[PDB]
Amino acid sequence: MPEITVKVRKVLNNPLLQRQQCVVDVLHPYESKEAIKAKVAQQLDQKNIVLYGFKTSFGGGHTVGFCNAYQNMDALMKYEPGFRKIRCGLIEAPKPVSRKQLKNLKNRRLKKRGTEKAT
Amino acid sequence: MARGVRKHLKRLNAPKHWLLDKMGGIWAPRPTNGPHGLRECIPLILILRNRLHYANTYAETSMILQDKNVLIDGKPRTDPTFPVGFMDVFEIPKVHKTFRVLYDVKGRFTLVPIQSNEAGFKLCRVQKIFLGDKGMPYLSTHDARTIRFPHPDIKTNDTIKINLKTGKIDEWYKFDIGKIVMVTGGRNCGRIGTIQAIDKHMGSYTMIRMKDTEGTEFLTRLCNVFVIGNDSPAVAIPTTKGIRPDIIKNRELRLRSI
Amino acid sequence: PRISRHRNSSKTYSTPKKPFTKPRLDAELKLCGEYGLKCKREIYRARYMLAKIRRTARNLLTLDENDIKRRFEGAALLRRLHMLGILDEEKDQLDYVLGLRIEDIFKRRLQSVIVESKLAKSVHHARNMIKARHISVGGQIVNIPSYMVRISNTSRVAIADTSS
Amino acid sequence: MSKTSGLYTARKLRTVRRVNRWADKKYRKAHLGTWLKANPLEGACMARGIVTQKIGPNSAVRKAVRVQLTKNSKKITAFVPRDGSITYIDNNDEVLVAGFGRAGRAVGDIPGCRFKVIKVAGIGLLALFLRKREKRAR
RNA sequence: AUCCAAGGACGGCAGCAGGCGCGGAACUUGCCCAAUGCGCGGCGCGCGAGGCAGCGACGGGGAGCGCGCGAGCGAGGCGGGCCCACAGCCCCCGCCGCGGAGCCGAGGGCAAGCUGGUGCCAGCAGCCGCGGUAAUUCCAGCUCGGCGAGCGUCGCGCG
RNA sequence: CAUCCGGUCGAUCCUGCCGGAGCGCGACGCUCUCCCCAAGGACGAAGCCAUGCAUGCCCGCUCACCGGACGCGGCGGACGGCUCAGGACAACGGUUGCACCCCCCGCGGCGGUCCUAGCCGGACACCGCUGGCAACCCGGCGCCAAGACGUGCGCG
Ligand SMILES: [Mg+2]
Repeated sequence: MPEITVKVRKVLNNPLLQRQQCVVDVLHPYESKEAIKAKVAQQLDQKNIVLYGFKTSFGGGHTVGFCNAYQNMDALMKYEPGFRKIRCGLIEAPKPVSRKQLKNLKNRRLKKRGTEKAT
Repeated sequence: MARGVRKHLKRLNAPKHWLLDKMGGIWAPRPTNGPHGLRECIPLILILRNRLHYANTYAETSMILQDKNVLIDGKPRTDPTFPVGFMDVFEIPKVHKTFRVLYDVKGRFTLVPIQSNEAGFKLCRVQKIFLGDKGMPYLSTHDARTIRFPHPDIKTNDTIKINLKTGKIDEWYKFDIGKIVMVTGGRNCGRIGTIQAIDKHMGSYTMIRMKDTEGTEFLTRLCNVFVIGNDSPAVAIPTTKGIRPDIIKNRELRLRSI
Repeated sequence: PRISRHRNSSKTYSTPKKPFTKPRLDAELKLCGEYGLKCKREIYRARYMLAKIRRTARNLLTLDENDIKRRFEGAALLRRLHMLGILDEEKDQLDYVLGLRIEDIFKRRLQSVIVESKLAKSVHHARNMIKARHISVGGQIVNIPSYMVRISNTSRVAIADTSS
Repeated sequence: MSKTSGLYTARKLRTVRRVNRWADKKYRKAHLGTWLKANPLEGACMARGIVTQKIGPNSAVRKAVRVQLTKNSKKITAFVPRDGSITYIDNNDEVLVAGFGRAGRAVGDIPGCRFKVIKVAGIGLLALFLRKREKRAR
């Protein structure tokens, strides 16, 4: 187990978003980001964080990414791309519906007149 | 011929000084009509996303603006494409950041942090005097502002000081030889210097000759010469005193920074 | 249109105007043997680069010594050549540039620096080792045989810390 | 001397070159327009046609065929080079016909032939003469 | 050009896919608005604009079919990461581990030669020319040369 | 990145052409291990089109049903995307002018109106009853809403 030292770079305050900007690099000459969350938490709740941009350089020695620490969950709930919420343990993802059928339904509905709740 | 006005703007056709990446996308923000024109302005979103980085996307800028988190000339604006121009006032009380928008030597927009003593006024250029309805005199400025009943002593090309809270003239600096100016158009945008001569050609442009503080001399037409005080700037300006270095010095500075 | 249409592209090599010429064939084979070169496109790339350097040097040389453009461009070219190690440090005149040859280009290849450090038994052995990923240029492993090494990293090319 | 050389005489030079550059046979053949109309291939790399009859100091008879171009309806002869390819061409078979090395002119000792046969029923002649493919579908 | 319960009614893909015809000649009747912007509007909607994937030797760039007297390593498959609107793909991590070159030519231009056939026949040949019994040029084998995942042929433009 | 070679003769020097040698654009033939970028029905048919999709949104108007429908109203649909038929002092490119011009949104100003005003009048939509025709299409009666329509208080 090579101890994985992780830093923070380009740290900015976002009171408008009630969050803190962060660039994190992990040196593992790693625990699928979950332990990296704890490490960033100690560097700066552990569930008020989200990690989206994570790439591995050639050879795998150095990996860099971006963080996002929110003051409270409600601020996160308001300010957060939906698919990021699904990726994190935040909400369940309902089964999506194909846009083709929606378009067909919209056209058919536009065809009928007056009360068209039938279809 | 398009049957109407234009609502789009290709990224490759955007002004050079906005510094937009070629691969960012096909489209770029289209500024809306307001205080300043297309080629003499910059959108708010560009300042708030590509510089200060307080936002990462269009949506975040939308939320920040619609929450009323930015003030322009003392007035909150909620349009991401609102045009920001020259000698404007930028305030974000949440982080206590006050900026006045000026020009750098290289010819691009910059934010000059300022104090509370001088953020209650702005400098504007007067370039039109005319008679309105009933014959009442008026005047106009570079930021699309009209004032009724000015002093007769004020003439065209002058410069006017007006309070942000109230559009009432406080003092006016005349256009005369021996006054510090700031160039705002063409090859010499951002250079600071003092006037030396004025030559007029009937029916055409008027050329102005200025000398920099270090002795450099340059020229330009009268349509892009702005007065900023009497022998000394009235406002705080960037770190450098309007000195455009040569290529050798810029390369040396880059090497030092690398 | 798609954004993919704005991606630039160009070739990087040239072909001799007279193909069948015995001396050229023999010289190219000899250079391949002393540098273990795969095909003949690498020599063409080298000649392309050399031609660019020579043309720049010529254009700068036609101009006056005190020409601002001359100073700027010559300084940049000299800095690049020195940082690459192709041109010796003691030389700082543009005239010396015209006397450079592709061999000086070859000597700064990864295989070259590997061999002259005695780290490898041969050019072919060096290439095969490079492929297997046993080499750590600077602190980063590199598997490109034609990777060029600058002066500041020549002392830092080592064996991979992960290789067996 | 012979040519004009005054400082205000570019018009005459342009006119003279414009007039005199029509004397070259190649330039005429390329820019005049007669050849393009008279060429049964109308500037195309090669044509698709239909064969209709087989015929053939050196004293060797060369094997060729009469063809009619689909898009043109004029008649020409195209010569099948590779040995044993006469049997590979049958009367009323779709073919693709290109040109010899010398555009327009005849090539070699063959009199009155200026084309080549390179495909029959959609198979390259070279691919068939080497037995790579086979014409069992026709 | 279409539907008609024959009185009437209806249409304009040089928009995205798809089809017929034409020609020497050119792809999926896919998913999504997450990104860049547009319209409306406050905590969003819609957009075949636009993005992602599928086909794709127009094409461009980077590696490889071994080095050595034994070890090593690829492509390939199995699982986990990361990325992604969802999926792929690159890259990282453990286990088992497919090593494959063709297209032209050998008289000169033009680098590159040994027997058997045929006999101005069959054929080669951009030009000169070969073939009417050693055919250094056709048809096969051996050998050899060029370029190389590319090679050759046809037409056009520049030189 | 300033290059030439073979062919008229019994032999030789010239003129002069023919052919070869390179690059790019496409089409054809053969062949093909791995990764990255990437064009793609334009080539005297601007020829013809099944099938499906490509422009909606909402601030005002709820005794509709249990506020979401629907419809009136407002904004937009003149941007975007496809192609190069037509057209040769035109278009187009650089440079002037309107003291011969028009201009939505947006920004800043200004805002004095001749001769029931605690707030005016009537309609239509959707909708209920009644019906025509294959289809497309609409009819007749009926109460009801407006930031809709009409009139209109007022310092020329
Ligand atoms: Mg009145």
